[PDB]
Amino acid sequence: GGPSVFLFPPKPKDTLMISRTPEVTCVVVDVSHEDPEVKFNWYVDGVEVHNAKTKPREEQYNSTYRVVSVLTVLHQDWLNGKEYKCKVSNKALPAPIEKTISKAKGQPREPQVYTLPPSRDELTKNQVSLTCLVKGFYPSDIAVEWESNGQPENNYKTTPPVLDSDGSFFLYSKLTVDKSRWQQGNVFSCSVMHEALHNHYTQKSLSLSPGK
Amino acid sequence: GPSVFLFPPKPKDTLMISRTPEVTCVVVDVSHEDPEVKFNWYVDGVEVHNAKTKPREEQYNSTYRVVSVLTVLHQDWLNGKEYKCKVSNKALPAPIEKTISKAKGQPREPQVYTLPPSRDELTKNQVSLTCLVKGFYPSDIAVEWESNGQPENNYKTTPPVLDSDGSFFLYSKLTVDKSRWQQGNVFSCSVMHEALHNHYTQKSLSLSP
Ligand SMILES: *[C@@H]1O[C@H](CO)[C@@H](O[C@@H]2O[C@H](CO)[C@@H](O[C@H]3O[C@H](CO[C@H]4O[C@H](CO)[C@@H](O)[C@H](O)[C@@H]4O[C@@H]4O[C@H](CO)[C@@H](O[C@@H]5O[C@H](CO)[C@H](O)[C@H](O)[C@H]5O)[C@H](O)[C@H]4NC(C)=O)[C@@H](O)[C@H](O[C@H]4O[C@H](CO)[C@@H](O)[C@H](O)[C@@H]4O[C@@H]4O[C@H](CO)[C@@H](O)[C@H](O)[C@H]4NC(C)=O)[C@@H]3O)[C@H](O)[C@H]2NC(C)=O)[C@H](O)[C@H]1NC(C)=O
Ligand SMILES: *[C@@H]1O[C@H](CO)[C@@H](O[C@@H]2O[C@H](CO)[C@@H](O[C@H]3O[C@H](CO[C@H]4O[C@H](CO)[C@@H](O)[C@H](O)[C@@H]4O[C@@H]4O[C@H](CO)[C@@H](O[C@@H]5O[C@H](CO)[C@H](O)[C@H](O)[C@H]5O)[C@H](O)[C@H]4NC(C)=O)[C@@H](O)[C@H](O[C@H]4O[C@H](CO)[C@@H](O)[C@H](O)[C@@H]4O[C@@H]4O[C@H](CO)[C@@H](O)[C@H](O)[C@H]4NC(C)=O)[C@@H]3O)[C@H](O)[C@H]2NC(C)=O)[C@H](O)[C@H]1NC(C)=O
Repeated sequence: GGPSVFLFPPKPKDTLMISRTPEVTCVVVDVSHEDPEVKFNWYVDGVEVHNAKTKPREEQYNSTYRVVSVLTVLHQDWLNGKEYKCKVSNKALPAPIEKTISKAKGQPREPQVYTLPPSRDELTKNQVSLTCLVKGFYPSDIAVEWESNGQPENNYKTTPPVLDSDGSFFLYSKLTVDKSRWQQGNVFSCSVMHEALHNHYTQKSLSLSPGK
Repeated sequence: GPSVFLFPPKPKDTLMISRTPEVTCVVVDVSHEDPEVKFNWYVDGVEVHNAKTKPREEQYNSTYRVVSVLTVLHQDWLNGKEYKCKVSNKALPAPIEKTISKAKGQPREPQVYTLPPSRDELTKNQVSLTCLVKGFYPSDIAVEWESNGQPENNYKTTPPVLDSDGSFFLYSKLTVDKSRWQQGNVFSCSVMHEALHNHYTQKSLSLSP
């Protein structure tokens, strides 16, 4: 029966930018009225820390309690693969639940970023597919965005990372634009940001340039 | 009850008359003290049991992993029919529920575009051939690559993503020693989907000057 705990890593973007603030979030659900008290203990690489901001108990519609705890994580700590452990106690369980999260273990590998123009058979349609291929990155955490003329193209989709045959990861992003917008010869760019990239950021762009 | 799981057939099994599509009922966390599990199967309500309840198996922890399997008609599954697996275990409360069927809605036909590696990838000893498959519904799909009617092995295919029109897409990526691409060898993306004339289309890709 009883309470369950879930531990959530930061957003890859948060991790990779000095500006942003990465957080690790430990959430408890199914906390009865009979024993509503929950204690959190946090550990970084096995050693307790006490800077974690813990929200007041929010009652839920199944009459079950739910309490969140948020540890602010130093960027470089995450990127050096520090281990974050949430330890949850409730007088409703034999032993206090433990969860541990980190960046995945391995050597980082740098993203290769290629753009692919739409297929020839695709010109016949009203909308076109602009492809962004990102291969050979590790670990899998990553963000992918499209823009044109300094402004975000918000009509794209990105697949999850996929475990390649050589242990690394690949993925694809597909921006769909009104075919006319490609005709005009616009410039479209696929911004990618990952730990193994210089400045944690690269961008490549694409357009139609026939003749040579 | 201990966790119970229903599973569809694979896209491919369901798309060729020759194959044998099966629905699966994996029952986890069955314990030594009370195991003698019943399974019963119903399609669109009705009693059937042409199902073969696989002989048991244990696992890593103190737990058994047990399974049943039922063979299925290609049309029945393509026609939406629900498949339910009631799983009688008198260790805990009552019968168990799990329905599954195919996703509902007008099957849409996949568009298939082969893309070639970018110039930039050409300064490497292996290249990437891209196969875009978009606009398809439902997401049950199967993708393969080949050359000279012999099958290419070094490719991986991404899962399908909900595109913004409620259709799906995916990409499949074939990896070849850049020497082969030079030759001009033809490479084939083969997509199998219910909304396809004959459940199969194939697009070709080669070095065009
Ligand atoms: C009573 O009512 C309440 C609520 O109404 C019920 O609570 C629910 O209980 C469920 C358990 O039965 C919970 O389980 C699922 O939860 C997670 C997914 O939770 C996230 O996503 C859902 C939407 O899908 C959201 O609703 C949640 O709020 C969670 O959202 C994320 O929250 C994070 C922190 O808030 C967000 O982080 C942000 O990002 C910032 C970046 O810096 C910053 O860090 C902050 O973190 C924050 O800003 C994050 O972005 C949110 N994401 C989204 C998309 O919104 C799900 O993972 C669980 O699945 C796991 O566990 C099951 C087992 O139960 C596994 O089968 C499953 O596959 C997976 O576990 C896998 O296996 C192992 C070990 O288990 C792991 O090591 C693997 O990694 C793991 N993953 C795999 C295999 O893929 C689970 O299904 C549900 O969250 C609860 N809801 C709420 C609101 O809390 C309660 O159950 C009810 N009880 C009853 C009896 O009725
Ligand atoms: C002791 O150790 C053992 C061994 O480790 C533990 O066993 C584990 O038991 C778990 C029960 O808790 C199992 O559940 C998890 O996994 C299922 C998915 O199952 C597949 O996934 C993994 C691969 O990652 C495999 O290990 C499994 O075996 C399953 O493999 C697929 O199953 C089929 C087998 O028949 C294959 O297809 C068949 O193939 C045939 C030919 O080969 C033929 O073609 C057939 O036609 C075809 O069917 C298929 O190919 C297999 N392989 C792959 C790679 O796919 C997962 O669904 C569970 O999570 C879901 O449900 C939980 C509820 O507990 C939710 O929390 C969670 O969110 C999640 O989704 C939600 O579930 C609800 C239902 O509750 C749905 O209605 C919702 O829609 C859904 N949400 C959303 C948003 O969609 C769960 O994660 C697990 O399989 C076992 N693990 C292992 C390693 O074996 C055991 O736990 C241990 N015991 C104890 C006490 O600790």
